[PDB]
Amino acid sequence: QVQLVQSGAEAKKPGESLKISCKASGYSFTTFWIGWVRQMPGSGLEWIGIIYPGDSDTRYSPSFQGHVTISADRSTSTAYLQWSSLKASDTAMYYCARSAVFDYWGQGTLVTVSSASTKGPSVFPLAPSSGTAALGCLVKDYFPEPVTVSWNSGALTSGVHTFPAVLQSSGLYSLSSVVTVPSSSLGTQTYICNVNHKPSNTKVDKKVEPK
Amino acid sequence: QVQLVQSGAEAKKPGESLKISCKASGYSFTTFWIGWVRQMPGSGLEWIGIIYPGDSDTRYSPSFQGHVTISADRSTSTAYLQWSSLKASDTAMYYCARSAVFDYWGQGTLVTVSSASTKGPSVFPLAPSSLGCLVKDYFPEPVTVSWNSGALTSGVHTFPAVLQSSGLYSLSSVVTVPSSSLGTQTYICNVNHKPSNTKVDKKVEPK
Amino acid sequence: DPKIVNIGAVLSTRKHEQMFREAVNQANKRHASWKIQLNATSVTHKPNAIQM
Amino acid sequence: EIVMTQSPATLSVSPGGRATLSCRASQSVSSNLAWYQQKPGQAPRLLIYGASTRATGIPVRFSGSGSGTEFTLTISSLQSEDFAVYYCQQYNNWPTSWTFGQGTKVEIKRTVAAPSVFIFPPSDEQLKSGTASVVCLLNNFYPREAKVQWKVDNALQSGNSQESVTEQDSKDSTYSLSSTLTLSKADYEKHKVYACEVTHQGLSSPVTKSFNRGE
Amino acid sequence: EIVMTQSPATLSVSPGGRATLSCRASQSVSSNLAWYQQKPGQAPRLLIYGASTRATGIPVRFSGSGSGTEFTLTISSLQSEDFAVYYCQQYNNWPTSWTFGQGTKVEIKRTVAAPSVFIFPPSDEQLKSGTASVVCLLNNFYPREAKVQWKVDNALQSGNSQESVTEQDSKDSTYSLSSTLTLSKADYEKHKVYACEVTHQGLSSPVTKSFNRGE
Repeated sequence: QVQLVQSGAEAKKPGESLKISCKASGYSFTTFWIGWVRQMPGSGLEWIGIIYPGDSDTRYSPSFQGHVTISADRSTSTAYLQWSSLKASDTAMYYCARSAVFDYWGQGTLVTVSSASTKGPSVFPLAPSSGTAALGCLVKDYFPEPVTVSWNSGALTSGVHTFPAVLQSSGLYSLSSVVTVPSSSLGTQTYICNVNHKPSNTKVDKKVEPK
Repeated sequence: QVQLVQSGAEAKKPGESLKISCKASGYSFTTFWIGWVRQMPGSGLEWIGIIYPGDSDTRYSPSFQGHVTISADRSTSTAYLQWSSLKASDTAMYYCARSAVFDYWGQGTLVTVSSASTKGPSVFPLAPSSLGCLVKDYFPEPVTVSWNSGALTSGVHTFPAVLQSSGLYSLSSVVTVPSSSLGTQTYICNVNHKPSNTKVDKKVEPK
Repeated sequence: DPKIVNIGAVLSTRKHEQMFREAVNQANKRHASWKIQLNATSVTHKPNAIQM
Repeated sequence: EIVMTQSPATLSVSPGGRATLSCRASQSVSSNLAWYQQKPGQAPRLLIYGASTRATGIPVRFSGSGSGTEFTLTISSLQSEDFAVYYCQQYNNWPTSWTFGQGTKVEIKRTVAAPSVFIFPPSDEQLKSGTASVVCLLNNFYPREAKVQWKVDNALQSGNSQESVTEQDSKDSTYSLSSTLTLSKADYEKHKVYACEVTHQGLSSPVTKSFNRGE
Repeated sequence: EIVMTQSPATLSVSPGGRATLSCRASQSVSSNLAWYQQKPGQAPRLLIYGASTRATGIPVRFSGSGSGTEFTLTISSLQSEDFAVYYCQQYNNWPTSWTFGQGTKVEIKRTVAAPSVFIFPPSDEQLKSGTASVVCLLNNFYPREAKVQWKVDNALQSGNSQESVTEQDSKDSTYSLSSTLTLSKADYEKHKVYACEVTHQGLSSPVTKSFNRGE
């Protein structure tokens, strides 16, 4: 009965300073050795830091000292992570775990550090008319990752698909979500795809209709 | 390498007696407990007999004790099965085992005893309005089907045949087609029944 | 499937060899036949020791 | 002389779950048993003999256990190719007994769907013989439990309609149903309105398709 | 400052087999090990600590062993909703060391299957914007090795299409690739014949779903 919800996604140009949260619940906060780990795309996991939130005792990795300063606060148990500045080559995802044998991990909150600028997602519906039921919503060029989709506000989970996006030609990314369903139900149930790009805070709903 | 090819299917009028041949290969025929198993339509299984084909030492089942004529030739490895009489209401299918754990099985041999006789199937069309065909009185079973000589493959639904009270087998072949090709495509149904050697092509068109 | 084993050895005379073969065939019919087969061989006696 | 009880009567799993069947033993039948698989229109095979050993050439999913008291096999991670009828059979005093059972049956699971209803009248060729046949077709529905009713001039009829159900297709796991109404020309000419009314778990209301003679 | 060695890399077991994943230290760590599982698009979980004990709410299929070096984890009866990337880690001088490993990656083995093909043209909003794209997608096949080729105006053109392959699904272990073709409004309007070519072992012939530009 422990949840370690993290904060939302973040993307910013080199130079500024960051701040992310790992607010806990469900247990006596000042008794467990909270820490942090980092995962860059497709290499594995590594350790960065650890802190006992009863004496603010801290320790750091062989080579991470001074780049990032861990903190704590016994008012809502939120264990922050202070970033000094810049660190352009730091695009990765950061997890906060609990008990030194790490047990109860949280969500993911990817931090993007690039030179371009965020652009709102561009959605596109698909019109099915073949006799075999299959349809979806397409997310055109946008930046940056990540983004989430869900059909009918998460009222349909079977058969859903969601491909990994890729950068085609202009530093933007494109998505494609497809799903199938009984054929006879095409003209009797209203379909909506929900798109929420956290960086740009864009949220559109492209309703689809039979061709 | 073991094959247990049985004999071809056959059906007979009530009263007569029949013979069934289960040929074997790939192993020393006179070393293994060959048997037989029965299967009624849409039911379970029952054991008939068994015969060690070295000294014809058989042991019939109590269900049909002293009613069947199991035997086994030693030369050609063709352990037979012969009927005496009373084979009227016993339409089923029969298999031959191999070794008292049934490691290898044969194929399909169906026995149907009925009063009626062979009769060429009759085909009629069925077109939609606002498609397919129905075949009735195909005897003896089975009857094949090929829509437009097997032109279209998807959307076909050849339901299993059923026997009516009049001793006639019935089947129906239907397919779903776009409504924009009804007047632009030819709808044909071809049925070839070896039981009467009847090959009929019926063209179905909308009203 | 059966696994073959080959017990069987020297007897006195050919009639005895055939009797041995029929005996092993009798011993196969009882119990297992789908796991083990145990076909048997034979060979008769000879006067010279080293030849034997 | 021993009755094998096979339970459950009909299971159902999703493509990737597991399974657990039962062959109830009316006696302590030593430690000898077997388990047979059979698909429609084919010769069964052998899976497990002695209740614990695997026959050669059988994939590793199938396994079983039992010690002379309701032995059990567990097909783990049922793929698409599986799900046909099963059978249990014992052999204790052989050759004397050879008692089989009844066996369960496994069918794939899928989300609910609605049928498509079609009606076919006589094609005037069968009617020339003095017999009329009316076809009601239910296409691509799930699950199998559904009811079909014939109304002759808005009157219920019994004992003159036949029904046929196909086998679960390997692709979309549905069923197709046919219902035929056969009658003589004397009954056909005395009525004009015919209706086929279907009621089904996946349908909001009992939906009817009707037609009239000579139209 | 303790390096970690984990081998093999891409173990592949049939969906009833087992596994013998190994993780060997560089020194003599008595008992300070932990194993982790990470499914795609998720955050890992704990299943073993102490190299022998099990965590809370973890099935019995998992178990580990070893000391000093050559740590072993043995998955018994690999079910279907496995196929996650694994990791091993050690904690001797704590808190100072926290050195992870690289870990293997299981991959279930299935039976060959045949894919369907669907296509989608522009939606007249992208066409209004002047940017056109047509997409062809498959569904539930195996293995991933397949070749998809386009055909624009009965001609094979490249340099304007992109393809994507998901990870093996967690219910039946089937990839489903998608491919997209992007071109300007005039470039799309220059032709009226569009099709996707699919070549694989599952299907007998390279089925094609052509689209005729007729709006």
